[PDB]
Amino acid sequence: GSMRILMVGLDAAGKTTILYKLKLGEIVTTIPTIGFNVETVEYKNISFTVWDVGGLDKIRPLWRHYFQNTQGLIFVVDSNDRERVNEAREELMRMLAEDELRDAVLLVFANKQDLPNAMNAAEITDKLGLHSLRHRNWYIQATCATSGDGLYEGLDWLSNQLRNQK
Ligand SMILES: Nc1nc2c(ncn2[C@@H]2O[C@H](COP(=O)(O)OP(=O)(O)OP(=O)(O)O)[C@@H](O)[C@H]2O)c(=O)[nH]1
Ligand SMILES: [Mg+2]
Repeated sequence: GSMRILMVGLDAAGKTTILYKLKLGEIVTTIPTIGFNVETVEYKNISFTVWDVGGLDKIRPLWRHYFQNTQGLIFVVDSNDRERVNEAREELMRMLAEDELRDAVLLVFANKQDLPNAMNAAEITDKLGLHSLRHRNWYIQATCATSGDGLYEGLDWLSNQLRNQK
């Protein structure tokens, strides 16, 4: 068995970029993902099956098909997209309301930190209302997917949540 991780977030957030940076160590050219991409990533001797599911609004209903048995959620946010940060919050809270996910741990990637007007992790925390969450293991990590910055730190937390020993 591997650890089942669902990676979701609005379209353009950087999910597919993150998946292939994590898996392949390269920055891949993408198009908006119509279905899903999937790879198993090994980190510190723990294997994570990461489901990168398309975030275009039209296909957001399909996220629910991936909730079952999910152990960890990676919610990717475009930290430069102030106009849509409340929409990101709404989608996150709609997902967190699901009983199926009540035990899932939540890693938020505050992505695109390379952009000069990016909101930082503290700001994104406020905008997503993370501090109000109850009975939820959660962590927010500032990242730049293209440079790799912050990714392994996110994985450190996620691996620690899901593993029970060295
Ligand atoms: N500046 C900047 N751009 C990024 C970063 N991460 C991803 N991108 C760019 O953002 C755009 C969208 O990235 P994707 O990975 O396709 O986004 P997605 O979340 O998979 O989008 P959907 O497939 O629609 O769900 C691409 O042009 C990426 O190169 C980042 O850290 N900084
Ligand atoms: Mg994609």
